[PDB]
Amino acid sequence: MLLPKNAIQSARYFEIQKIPAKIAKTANEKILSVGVAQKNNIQPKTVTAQGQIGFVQHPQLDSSCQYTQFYTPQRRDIRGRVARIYIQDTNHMHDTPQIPEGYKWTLEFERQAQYKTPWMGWSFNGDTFSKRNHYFCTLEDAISYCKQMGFGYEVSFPRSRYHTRKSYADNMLWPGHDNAVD
Amino acid sequence: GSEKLIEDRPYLQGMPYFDRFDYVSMMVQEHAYCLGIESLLGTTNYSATFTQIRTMYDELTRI
Amino acid sequence: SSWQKLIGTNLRELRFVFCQNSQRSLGLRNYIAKNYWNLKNQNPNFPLIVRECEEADPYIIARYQYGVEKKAFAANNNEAEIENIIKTLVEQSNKVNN
Amino acid sequence: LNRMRFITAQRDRSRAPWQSPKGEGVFQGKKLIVASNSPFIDDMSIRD
Amino acid sequence: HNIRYHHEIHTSDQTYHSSYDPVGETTTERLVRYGYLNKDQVNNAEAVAAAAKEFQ
Amino acid sequence: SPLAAQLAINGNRNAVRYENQNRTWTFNELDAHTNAFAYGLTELGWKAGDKLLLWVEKNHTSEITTAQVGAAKAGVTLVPIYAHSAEELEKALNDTKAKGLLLSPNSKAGNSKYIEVVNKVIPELYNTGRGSTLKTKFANLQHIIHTGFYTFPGTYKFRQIMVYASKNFNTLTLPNVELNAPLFISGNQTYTLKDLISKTEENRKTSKLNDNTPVFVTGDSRSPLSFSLGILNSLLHGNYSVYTGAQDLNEVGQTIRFYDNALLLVDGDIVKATQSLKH
Amino acid sequence: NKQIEIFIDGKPAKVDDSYTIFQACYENGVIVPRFCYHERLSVAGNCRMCLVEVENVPKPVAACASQVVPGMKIKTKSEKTRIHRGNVMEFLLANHPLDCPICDQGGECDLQDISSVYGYGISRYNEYKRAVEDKNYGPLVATSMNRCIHCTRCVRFATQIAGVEDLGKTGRGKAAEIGTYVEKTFNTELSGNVVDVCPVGALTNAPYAFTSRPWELKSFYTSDVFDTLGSAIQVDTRGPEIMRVLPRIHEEINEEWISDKTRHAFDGLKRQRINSPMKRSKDGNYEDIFWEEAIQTISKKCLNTPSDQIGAIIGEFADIESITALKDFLNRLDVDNFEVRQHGNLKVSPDFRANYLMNSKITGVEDADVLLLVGCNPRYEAPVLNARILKSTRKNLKVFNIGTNQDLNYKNVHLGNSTKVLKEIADGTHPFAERLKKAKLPMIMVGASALEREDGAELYNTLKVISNKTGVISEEKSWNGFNILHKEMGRINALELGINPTSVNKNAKLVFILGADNNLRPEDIPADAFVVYFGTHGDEGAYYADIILPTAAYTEKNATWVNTEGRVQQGRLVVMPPGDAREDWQIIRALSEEAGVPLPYDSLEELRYRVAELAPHLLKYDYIEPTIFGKVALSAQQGVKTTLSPTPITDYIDNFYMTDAISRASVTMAKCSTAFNHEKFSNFKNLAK
Amino acid sequence: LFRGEHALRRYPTGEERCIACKLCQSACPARAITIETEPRPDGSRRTVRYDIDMTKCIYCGFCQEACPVDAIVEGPNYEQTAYLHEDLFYDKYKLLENGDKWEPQIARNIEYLINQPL
Amino acid sequence: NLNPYSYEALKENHWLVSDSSKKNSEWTHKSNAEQLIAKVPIIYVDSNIVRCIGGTEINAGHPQVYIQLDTRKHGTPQTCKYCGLRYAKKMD
Amino acid sequence: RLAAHRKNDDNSDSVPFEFTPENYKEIEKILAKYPLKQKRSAVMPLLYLVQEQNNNWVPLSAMKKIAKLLEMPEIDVYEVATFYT
Ligand code: SF4
Ligand code: SF4
Ligand code: SF4
Ligand code: SF4
Ligand code: FES
Ligand SMILES: [Zn+2]
Repeated sequence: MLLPKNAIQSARYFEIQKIPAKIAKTANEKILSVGVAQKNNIQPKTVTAQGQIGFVQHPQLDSSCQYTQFYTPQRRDIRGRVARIYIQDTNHMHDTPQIPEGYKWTLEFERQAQYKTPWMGWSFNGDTFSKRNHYFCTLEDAISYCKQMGFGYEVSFPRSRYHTRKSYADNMLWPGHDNAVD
Repeated sequence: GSEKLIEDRPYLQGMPYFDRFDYVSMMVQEHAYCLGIESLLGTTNYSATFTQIRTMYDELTRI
Repeated sequence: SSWQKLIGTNLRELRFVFCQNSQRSLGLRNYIAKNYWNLKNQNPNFPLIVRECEEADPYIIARYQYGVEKKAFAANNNEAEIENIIKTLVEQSNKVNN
Repeated sequence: LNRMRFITAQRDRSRAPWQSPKGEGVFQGKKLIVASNSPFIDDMSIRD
Repeated sequence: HNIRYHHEIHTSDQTYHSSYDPVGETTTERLVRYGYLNKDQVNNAEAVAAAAKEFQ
Repeated sequence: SPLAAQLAINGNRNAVRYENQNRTWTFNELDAHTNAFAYGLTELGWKAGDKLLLWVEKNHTSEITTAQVGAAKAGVTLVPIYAHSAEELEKALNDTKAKGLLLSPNSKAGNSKYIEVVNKVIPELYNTGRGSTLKTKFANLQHIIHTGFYTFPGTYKFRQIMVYASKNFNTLTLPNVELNAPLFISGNQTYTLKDLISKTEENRKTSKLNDNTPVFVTGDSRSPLSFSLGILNSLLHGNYSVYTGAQDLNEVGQTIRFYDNALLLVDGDIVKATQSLKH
Repeated sequence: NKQIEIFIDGKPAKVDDSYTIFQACYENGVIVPRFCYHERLSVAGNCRMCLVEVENVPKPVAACASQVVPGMKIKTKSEKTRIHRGNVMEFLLANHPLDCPICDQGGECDLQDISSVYGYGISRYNEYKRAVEDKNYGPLVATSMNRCIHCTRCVRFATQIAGVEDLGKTGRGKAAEIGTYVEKTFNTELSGNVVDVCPVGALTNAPYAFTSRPWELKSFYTSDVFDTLGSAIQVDTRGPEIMRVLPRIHEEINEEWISDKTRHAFDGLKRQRINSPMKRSKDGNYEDIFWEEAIQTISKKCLNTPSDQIGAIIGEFADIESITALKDFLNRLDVDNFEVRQHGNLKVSPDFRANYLMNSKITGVEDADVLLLVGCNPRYEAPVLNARILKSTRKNLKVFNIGTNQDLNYKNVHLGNSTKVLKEIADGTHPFAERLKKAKLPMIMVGASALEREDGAELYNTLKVISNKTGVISEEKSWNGFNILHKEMGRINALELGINPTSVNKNAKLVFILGADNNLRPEDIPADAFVVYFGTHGDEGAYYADIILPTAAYTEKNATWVNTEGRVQQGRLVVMPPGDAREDWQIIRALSEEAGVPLPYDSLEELRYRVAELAPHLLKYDYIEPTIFGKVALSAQQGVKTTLSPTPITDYIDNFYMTDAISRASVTMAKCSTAFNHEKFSNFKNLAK
Repeated sequence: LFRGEHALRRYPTGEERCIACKLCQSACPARAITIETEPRPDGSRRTVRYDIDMTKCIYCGFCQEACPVDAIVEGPNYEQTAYLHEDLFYDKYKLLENGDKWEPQIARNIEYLINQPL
Repeated sequence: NLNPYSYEALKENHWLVSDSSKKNSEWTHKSNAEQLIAKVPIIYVDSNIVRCIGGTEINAGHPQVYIQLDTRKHGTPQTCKYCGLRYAKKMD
Repeated sequence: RLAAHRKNDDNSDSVPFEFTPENYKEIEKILAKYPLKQKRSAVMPLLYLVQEQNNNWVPLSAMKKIAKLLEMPEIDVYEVATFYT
């Protein structure tokens, strides 16, 4: 269910699709107040699957982030991250996979640390989080998940292949008269 | 976290997890998991049924 | 005239950030269209940057020595008001730098 | 006792370091002149 | 040498679904819920009959 | 044009074979490439009588032949040189008053290479601006063309020089090919196009050379006799010329046994001689 | 005739009458197996895997090649279709070698994915299989021709996309081989895409060969920096190691193709890397130091050195954030010049995106009618753009050139190799002037290297007057054909922020080489100038620097890049920088704070707030902001010099595979230079085309 | 059929059987097998790293079941008791020497198992 | 004998840095199997196509692979891609 | 038999092949049969002429010359030559 029915509000709540305006609360953001205002002005007012301009939205740490479980005494780093939300189509190597891809939005966190421990040359990730990406049936669902868990989101929208006129008669098109073209 | 580990692995790679559920009865759990997979696939194990291997070894497991 | 000719030495950079299809940026956009080449010819070596976005607010940023920025709002300003704002920006250098 | 060779082999597969010059070198102005250590040879530079 | 019917053509994958409206729903209430009858346009025999015909 | 005979006859038969490059040019292809070279020189202000020093070394047979035939068409004087050191290159450049110098950058001028020798002789090439006319010590030195692969400041590539003019949008006009116009300066003597044609005819009649017989010119091709008996002979009477610059006699014998009756212009330190047909 | 109705598995569907059966099924979510039909190649019926059953027709019908007939009923799930697919799969797998373990296509193979779903399941071909000797195509294509299924995808791609003619079916029967009849290499600047278009392991990525498997890789969508087009790519990695690069579908940029440098120069990031700050002694010995010591030394030098003696160099791989940080830091020190090299500067003002960008976008060549290259070599500068231009020239595009006679795969007129033709066209006394006049859409593509010449400003003015007087920039048809194909993403990003490349510091005692490694001369830096180098690989900038500060590669930082048509693309962090390397903006922020002029960026969010203060359009990703001042910016002005030297206009790229530090520090690019440079070198054009 | 100690076999000519196809790595339920592959200079496809964590191994036989060339097997040796967790970290050296030591009995058992359907 | 990394050596050895000693492989690949298989000589087969299973029976070696001995150059040795054995035509 | 070029020295690129003057007059009639926009059609008659004048076998150099004459790809000429017995 990649595309919610835009003809009816039951697609998803309007509050979820809203992109809240940034409020300058840090000293640097107060210094860069005009930049914050201009980013609020230029950024898309809503996030929908039909959009065309990618955008990065900051992690809104407020009551919306109330429903997170990763703000652990031993883990104070997860609940500030910016995920990447995009539809990951099948790689160009193959076109008819056993399990087709591109029917879901991948939500991916960047790798915090990766290093080969030397005794056996074994790959170790310093952050057990972000090891495996999340998958959401709808961009609205992914955005709602980001809002609930207090994650910022860099949303990039899919680029699908254009429709083309295909016919076997194009393999035998008549070039034309020699005299006329000359 | 055996259930989560199974969910993070293919069907066959999570099959040995059922051996350690009831290590006293290590084949009945295998039978239950295989029956679940077959029901998902909508088939039956004709070879196992006709060779009587599953019933015999499940009764040995019960013993 | 004189203030236009003094842009090269009074300032270090002049940036005009506005929108293509908004009434807020109409005066600034018209002034830039009319008066860009006058200032550019009078100040061939002065940075006169023009940037436009879909919904950006009209700002004229005057950058003075030691990177001192003087962005000024220019929304719903007539070409006369745009010229007055620019003239003020090319007249604050003595006060701003000192 | 030969662990460092194995660790260097591990590291060199993804992040092999740049062997900086160690000692006196030829200076052409501000640039240190040291011959390239590429085993491959650009045959177009040595042809006819 | 017979490989055409190695894979099972018939499988036990049949699923059957039964949907029922609430038992306590009356005919007019169901007609109003489905939209064939208006909310306040009730207690009129002709309108009820028209809604029933359209629903049928 | 004197060189358009076989071009007008058929234009499809093979004219010259460059064995060391495995490149075969028909008469149409050769005419197109030589016209490209001539138009490229013409567009760069190369008037009649301008000097071009051929410092290319044996191997680049195709470039040498194209330069020779284009200079014949364009009308500029072509002077082969044998400079093996910076002093020799300086003396040749000063004496010849050359407008252009065509060289092979990677050839060995002893310990140093040709491009390094040119840079040492002309220090102004290192600091020459991109796309700007060079300010050299020499009075009339204006072009340094190299058949190399990399780009050196102050010098231009052979392909960059040539201009493959079209039949409609071309504006450059090529002057008529002149027999009396000097073409070669070898051994302190000047060879004209008519003189080269006369030498070609004399060597054809005195060495038992037919209209249809391959001629294998080995080693260097800058010699006036090599030019006369090679590409010039192909343009005149359609003889199939095969250039084997910097190839051993065994490989030459193989590529000759591929043919029936080959006139072997043997390479040597002295002006190239010739031998009997076939073996 | 406009919207017919068909039936797919008994389900009515409204489709267009120009659709094929395969297109109609795919538009409705019905997946039909295929091996030869490529969505961007000509339709062929080599395989028969797309055979489907249609009611009231006796033969199975190839869904990919057959148009939709109104009122037809297509039965994809029927047992007859199952039998057809099983028969075709059995015939495909009859002579296929049992090489799945030793074949790089395993785990991502269409043959396997279709035999597991649509095949019968078991084989009965108990006979000798055909064997074909493998061929040699070069260090990029690994050939196992016994695995081929004779689907002609490679031949069609070479003929129609790449434009080269070196593949085909030789012979007939079961002994037909799909490849070069003679022993030659496959060098077309797009040699890596035949691996993508080969459905089987017949053509595999030789540098990637045997390295990994698809199920053990994690893929990230990012943007290339090896070319100014910023082709969208998918980087597949296994832990800390980047394993491979693949194309991504982006019709606005590169369709679905990438060049070899994009695909095979990523391994240059795995060697010759800088992983620690270093200081150079008087004798030239390099010692590793801490970040604190290097920052303190650079801060001391910044504080004691006068502002007028402070310079900088902006490299190729300099992003929006890094350039913003450096510009603000140098502004806080009253430094207004960001270039120290007096030779090789771009003569384009940073005032207008119309001035310094490709105003017709990449799709312009498809839109335009006449294309005029001026010292531009799209075959090397942008092979995917070259393929797009070839596709356009097939239909109704005419290409002229006023530079070096290149070896483009299509036909192009050669107006000349010098600026004399440009001067004649500007005066209007040239035959091509009327050609531009009568053209519906003229377009001019001038290389950044061509505009970097000594008479760069004069050439720019000549091109502007040509565009204005002819119709290249026309408001009547709302067309802006003036396009400048840049050569450095760093230059594009620097122009996008308002940094004038002509601002050159003649005598600079403090030089910041921001990753610059090309066009660097020993005389461009004074012998008594303190140099800091924000580099990633040590090739030139390491040798030119007193202090070396390791930086993060384009795959090692969250960066904003500007595709030369003006696209704001967001390159993402795939793997963290090696060792203790830091991304450049963080280093600049730390240096600024230590120098007493702190910058107001605690994070990338605040840095992008600063960027929005500079240019808001840089915050709208994968988008081109329209420029309403195209004609105002590119208007001809009286009295501006247009004098042009008669020297030839040249193309800067000599070796395609080695153009940057990463490319020069790549083993695959070294093999490509060893293998293809001499085969692709010719002082004379390819007349036979 | 006894599943003892993981070991790497070789052809009777002495060439190692493993072709670095990573099927055992994919099929390992506990992900104890780590394989890194680089083509040999002669052109073959062989592992440069083949590590099995005997502390992460459940001794299930999926590696030998999934091996298409019968390279990785589980020999009968069960007296693999080690005094060091590092000693329990098997690598290609140890696996190859163990296969060289235990090839005869492994060959006999594998021959018998092959002859069952044959 | 020829220097590696050269055009001829790379073109001969599948664009790979050939090592004659093979002890470099003994280190990198942790096995002397390259030397052990270099000890094995070339097998000459009359037919144009040979079949290799790795041993004497099915399941005792590797899956069946068919090697084409009818090459562009007569009598060109062809290596098995599962095992290390080399095959060639009897005469040419 | 084999679909690829044998590595024979007698059939290498260095082997010479030029059409005889009678054949050059013969191809003019052959080219006139087919439209000027379709010179690709004459590949088979040109191969037949080559076989007539080259000891009943078509060499690789002859294939190169035929491809150059008809402005058609050498790979296409090879495909035409190999497809027919
Ligand atoms: S292409 Fe490779 S993975 Fe696919 S079926 Fe053939 S051998 Fe197996
Ligand atoms: S080599 Fe690959 S792409 Fe080419 S015909 Fe064969 S299967 Fe198709
Ligand atoms: S026996 Fe099972 S757990 Fe152990 S290495 Fe083999 S596949 Fe992995
Ligand atoms: S399954 Fe066998 S051949 Fe494949 S990688 Fe594992 S041990 Fe090697
Ligand atoms: S996909 Fe239609 S015939 Fe191949
Ligand atoms: Zn074998």
